[PDB]
Amino acid sequence: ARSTNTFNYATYHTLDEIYDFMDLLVAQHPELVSKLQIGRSYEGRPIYVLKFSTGGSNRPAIWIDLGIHSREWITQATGVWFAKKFTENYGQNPSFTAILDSMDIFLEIVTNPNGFAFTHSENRLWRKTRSVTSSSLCVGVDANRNWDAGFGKAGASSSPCSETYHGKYANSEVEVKSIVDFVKNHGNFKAFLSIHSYSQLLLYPYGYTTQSIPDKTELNQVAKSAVAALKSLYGTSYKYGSIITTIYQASGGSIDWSYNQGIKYSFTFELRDTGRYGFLLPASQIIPTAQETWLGVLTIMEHTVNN
Ligand SMILES: CC(C)[C@H](NC(=O)[C@H](Cc1ccccc1)NC(=O)OCc1ccccc1)P(=O)(O)O[C@@H](Cc1ccccc1)C(=O)O
Ligand SMILES: [Zn+2]
Repeated sequence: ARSTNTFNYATYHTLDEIYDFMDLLVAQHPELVSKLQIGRSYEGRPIYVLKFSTGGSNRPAIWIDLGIHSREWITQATGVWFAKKFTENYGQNPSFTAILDSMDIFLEIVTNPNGFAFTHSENRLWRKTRSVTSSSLCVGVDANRNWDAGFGKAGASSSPCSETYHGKYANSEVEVKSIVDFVKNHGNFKAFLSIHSYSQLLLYPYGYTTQSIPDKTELNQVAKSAVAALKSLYGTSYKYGSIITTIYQASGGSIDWSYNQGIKYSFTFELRDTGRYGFLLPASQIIPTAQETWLGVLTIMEHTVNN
């Protein structure tokens, strides 16, 4: 913590700790990474995105966000390891070097900071944002039911008290609108990855309809390859397939929106485990989870570079 080299990647961190880490990675790798503020949360916290870039102007780009659901702590812990990994492998890893020599990567480690801080202070199992519905005593909106793709349809709830409550209208949550404005404005995103836990699944569109996506054949083959690369390290098994078919029906999910904006490689990872620890995954599993997930993410980015 006097350098990202001495930061402890094998434990779970607080919001102050992860925000300070982003400042330190940018100070140590000024030619590769920068910190962008893309918005403010409902209670006033900055929403930051790390940009990894070799140069250029508006290059094709890859989006990755983690922590949209705050109790899924392995996802923010995996994102901190990804960020260091990126600065360790550029130059060393030949395909990763080749991706970053043609494209940029945007990494949002804490997509829901109010929920995150709330999981450290009052409820470890908090999922939603902290929007206050003054109609109810129930707080927050499920930010992964707030996107404008099948919004309001089966797979989300109209009660503010539901864990799956969609909000009063699409993009009502500022932490969803912040991504939406930034991605649309950028205009050159090629892949959109949103990481969750748990279940060990690789998911692609759609969640709000049983109809197949036009590109189902291609995405199924990328998912198949990505899941094989991941299992190569420690034998971890993943299942993959469309959201509605593989976990359950869900409307207003971010991957369905991005795919409908024309971003073809739209995938959600559900990380470890399959329920034995669930959201409370032991810290001794952070680095093995991050390492095998990298192999899965790298496979998809390779495919995106190549076509
Ligand atoms: C446990 C894991 C499946 C996470 N889900 C959750 O945390 C859910 C939320 C919920 C509550 C009530 C009713 C329905 C759903 N709650 C929950 O308790 O999960 C139980 C469960 C696990 C496995 C299978 C089936 C059910 P996750 O948030 O990662 O799942 C994604 C799936 C998804 C990804 C991408 C797009 C849409 C949906 C999501 O629900 O937003
Ligand atoms: Zn989730």
